[PDB]
Amino acid sequence: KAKELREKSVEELNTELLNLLREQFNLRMQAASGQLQQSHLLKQVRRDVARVKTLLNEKAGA
Amino acid sequence: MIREERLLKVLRAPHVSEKASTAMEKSNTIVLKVAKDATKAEIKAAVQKLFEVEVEVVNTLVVKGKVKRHGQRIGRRSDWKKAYVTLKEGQNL
Amino acid sequence: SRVCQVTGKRPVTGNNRSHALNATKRRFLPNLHSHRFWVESEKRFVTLRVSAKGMRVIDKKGIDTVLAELRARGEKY
Amino acid sequence: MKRTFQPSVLKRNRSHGFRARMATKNGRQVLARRRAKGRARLTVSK
Amino acid sequence: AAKIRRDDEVIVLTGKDKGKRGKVKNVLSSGKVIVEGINLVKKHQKPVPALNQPGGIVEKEAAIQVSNVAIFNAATGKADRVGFRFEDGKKVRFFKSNSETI
RNA sequence: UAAGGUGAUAUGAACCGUUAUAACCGGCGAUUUCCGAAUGGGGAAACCCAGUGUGUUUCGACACACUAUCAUUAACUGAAUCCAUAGGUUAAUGAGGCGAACCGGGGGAACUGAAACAUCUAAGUACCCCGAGGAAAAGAAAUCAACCGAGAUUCCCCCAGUAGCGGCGAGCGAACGGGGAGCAGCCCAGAGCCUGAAUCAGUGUGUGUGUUAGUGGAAGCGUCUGGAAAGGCGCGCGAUACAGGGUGACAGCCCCGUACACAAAAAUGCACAUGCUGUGAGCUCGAUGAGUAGGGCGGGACACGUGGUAUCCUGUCUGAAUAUGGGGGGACCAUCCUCCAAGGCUAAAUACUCCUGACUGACCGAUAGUGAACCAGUACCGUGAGGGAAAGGCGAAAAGAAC
RNA sequence: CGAAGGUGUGCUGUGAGGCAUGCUGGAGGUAUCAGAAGUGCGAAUGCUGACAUAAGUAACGAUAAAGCGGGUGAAAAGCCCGCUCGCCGGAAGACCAAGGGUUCCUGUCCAACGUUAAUCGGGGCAGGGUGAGUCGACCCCUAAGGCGAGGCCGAAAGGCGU
Ligand SMILES: [Mg+2]
Ligand SMILES: [Mg+2]
Ligand SMILES: [Mg+2]
Ligand SMILES: [Mg+2]
Ligand SMILES: [Mg+2]
Ligand SMILES: [Mg+2]
Ligand SMILES: [Mg+2]
Ligand SMILES: [Mg+2]
Ligand SMILES: [Mg+2]
Ligand SMILES: [Mg+2]
Ligand SMILES: [Mg+2]
Ligand SMILES: [Mg+2]
Ligand SMILES: [Mg+2]
Ligand SMILES: [Mg+2]
Ligand SMILES: [Mg+2]
Ligand SMILES: [Mg+2]
Ligand SMILES: [Mg+2]
Ligand SMILES: [Mg+2]
Ligand SMILES: [Mg+2]
Ligand SMILES: [Mg+2]
Ligand SMILES: [Mg+2]
Ligand SMILES: [Mg+2]
Ligand SMILES: [Mg+2]
Ligand SMILES: [Mg+2]
Ligand SMILES: [Mg+2]
Ligand SMILES: [Mg+2]
Ligand SMILES: [Mg+2]
Ligand SMILES: [Mg+2]
Ligand SMILES: [Mg+2]
Ligand SMILES: [Mg+2]
Ligand SMILES: [Mg+2]
Ligand SMILES: [Mg+2]
Ligand SMILES: [Mg+2]
Ligand SMILES: [Mg+2]
Ligand SMILES: [Mg+2]
Ligand SMILES: [Mg+2]
Ligand SMILES: [Mg+2]
Ligand SMILES: [Mg+2]
Ligand SMILES: [Mg+2]
Ligand SMILES: [Mg+2]
Ligand SMILES: [Mg+2]
Repeated sequence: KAKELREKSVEELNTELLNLLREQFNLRMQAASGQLQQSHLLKQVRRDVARVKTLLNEKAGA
Repeated sequence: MIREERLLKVLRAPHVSEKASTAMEKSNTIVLKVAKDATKAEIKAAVQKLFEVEVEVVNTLVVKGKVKRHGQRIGRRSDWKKAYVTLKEGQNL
Repeated sequence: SRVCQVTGKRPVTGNNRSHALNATKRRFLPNLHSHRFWVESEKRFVTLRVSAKGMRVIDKKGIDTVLAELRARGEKY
Repeated sequence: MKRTFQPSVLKRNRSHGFRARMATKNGRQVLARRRAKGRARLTVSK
Repeated sequence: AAKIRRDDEVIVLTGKDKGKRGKVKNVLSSGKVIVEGINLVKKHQKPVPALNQPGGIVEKEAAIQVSNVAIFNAATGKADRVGFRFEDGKKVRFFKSNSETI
């Protein structure tokens, strides 16, 4: 990501971000009920949402 | 009132125990761990949108984290918000 | 505070020297009086916390000059 | 018999609290020495 | 600038297994190296009921100090020393003996 | 910069990465809840409650931004009272608070010393308060000297425990002059002529250089004892490197280093070069700091305790001369010498160490050395200000003892 | 092929001491001559730590009071169950506020803690448990009192107050 995300328009980033949070909620909901085997996914989604929001902030006020 | 980014961050995990069971099987109430900052309205909203079910009423309570001693030094578990979400008679999940 | 708006005369410390030369700390307060002065140029009366020396300064320099200094100090009147 | 310490949290905070120390210059001088000594709790807080 | 790397043929200079040759299994932060078939230990591994796991005297390669191994110059059949240089736009290693790249 | 990684106790899990978005290191950005100057109002810190303005495939409530005080400036507005001034509102810019020592100022003890004690000492110390900077303060003679002369200030060594001061007691204690570190001079008190000409600060660019990551970095083998070799023995080799550390016992040649040789995309310190906004150079003719100098009174400061006591500061009362003039030369007068007060600025030598890097010690080695080698300003004590510990070592390797 | 330290021995010096050596230990010590001192301990009701003594002595915290059968357990006067007995009953019962902060409940464990045993516990460990329009707080309102734009006053710090 980061280069692949830098491309996409603001309207697009915000859409992807909604899916990221929707995924984050489900993955929380998985491990929560004791069903998530792939622990490392929680970290991934979280660190990706960060990139999105860093890119959104660099696009909006620059 | 609400937003999608917030409704997603609000619900955190479901809470299991013999009371969270009898609550479910005898009164159609789902016991949940919600964000400490989550209002009763924000839980109704999130449980209706993210779980697609009809919420009757939400009752909330804040649980105090237990303190454990390790000799001279102590530790304190985090404080959390428990949410009793009753649902209208058409039970699902 | 016991301060002359004109000269800047303030209380000083010294000693009460007895006949047996014993010294006990004391203050030497200035001769302060609040006095209304006539500003022809401003068509108003200005009250100033001034020393008796201060008055003699206003009598020489001229009220208009002395107030000019007060503006230059930021010291409102 | 009745001992010297009779607790009242309203009183405790209204007397030794952070806000209390913060009010006076000498109370501000207290917080200073505690921070300088490296105190864990500067005042009895929540 | 790491003289000994993963899956290198080395040769022991110090300790019980001095002279033995081996392939570098794993390298650790500690400045130590687990080398295949060197410095082995007969561990009395305790049983774990959460696997229902039996206990057993297990033999495993225990880490030797990276200063106790030298790089093996297969061509000279001798222990050697690594030196760095820039062949092209990339840094390389070479045997201090034959001045030849690895 | 890399072949290994996802901080520690602390494994395990699930994974990431190996020739270049794994990780790690450095520059610059993004984010940065709540409390705290804390600043929308309140408050028992980490909470409670608003106003205005915006947003609502829901335009309820929630989300978001703004809203403290003071100072200067600006715009509008505006009384007693006609003008005016006060007041009122908004906006812009600045301040606030924290913090080692050094520094300048405002206040200012006592215990003690005098073998008692009051003058005197301690001491302008301790402490409280205010303000500021990489230093601060001081600073270009109304200064000394002595009829020869010197030439701002700060600082060092002498002069000298001398001259003096002193219930002439206890004590306090200079200067002149000499040897040094360092050296630097200027502006206003106003007008014209020439005009932006010397200096300096803010700032863009460039170079040189320094900081914030880094790169390369020589030369060993046999044998003996031994669990193990760096130790014994034998023979080689490097050294602008034999500083130091680690490695299974003591290593120049196993590792990290060390001498030496290099390095920055970016941020920045300091210099010059250069551009620019602002400041003003040179010359002629002037001008030359007044409630001031001096004095009475009460104090304070000078090594100098009122003394025969100059010099300085001023609480109080008073008060000149104006270069044919005035200050000083330790009561005072005369002569002579010297200087020009009542306006300001100024680098260096000097003081310091919360902090960053390098190196060092006839300093300590766990009752020592920091209170603290260790999760210590902790545990614990106390209403609180505050007080305040004990506590290091298996082994080369956990092979931490299967059965 | 065994350093320092530890502990025996022997020889030696007038002595402080010195030397050698057995055992322990397991990496360090340092002649000689110089140089420098945190340089020698029995006392200071010395400081710190350790361990004696009295002594297996005094006590075991209200004189309301116990007895038995059964149980669990390695073990039972104390725990559980049962039947008796006794004590409080304007309290020794029930409920609040202040204060405490998980002590509540379940499982499990017994080193230490409990003045004894402990299977039991307010003890260890783990898990669970506190649900409000109408009960309390927040909120509106004020009291004593506090703070207080401007303000008045005060060497500074500050004091007072619209
Ligand atoms: Mg509730
Ligand atoms: Mg970075
Ligand atoms: Mg606020
Ligand atoms: Mg406030
Ligand atoms: Mg309010
Ligand atoms: Mg009018
Ligand atoms: Mg400040
Ligand atoms: Mg005396
Ligand atoms: Mg500063
Ligand atoms: Mg200065
Ligand atoms: Mg002359
Ligand atoms: Mg002196
Ligand atoms: Mg001289
Ligand atoms: Mg010179
Ligand atoms: Mg090398
Ligand atoms: Mg050894
Ligand atoms: Mg003059
Ligand atoms: Mg006389
Ligand atoms: Mg004079
Ligand atoms: Mg002058
Ligand atoms: Mg340092
Ligand atoms: Mg210590
Ligand atoms: Mg020891
Ligand atoms: Mg020694
Ligand atoms: Mg010896
Ligand atoms: Mg000697
Ligand atoms: Mg002794
Ligand atoms: Mg004795
Ligand atoms: Mg007995
Ligand atoms: Mg007896
Ligand atoms: Mg007896
Ligand atoms: Mg008895
Ligand atoms: Mg009893
Ligand atoms: Mg027993
Ligand atoms: Mg507990
Ligand atoms: Mg219980
Ligand atoms: Mg017991
Ligand atoms: Mg318990
Ligand atoms: Mg309800
Ligand atoms: Mg005020
Ligand atoms: Mg007040």
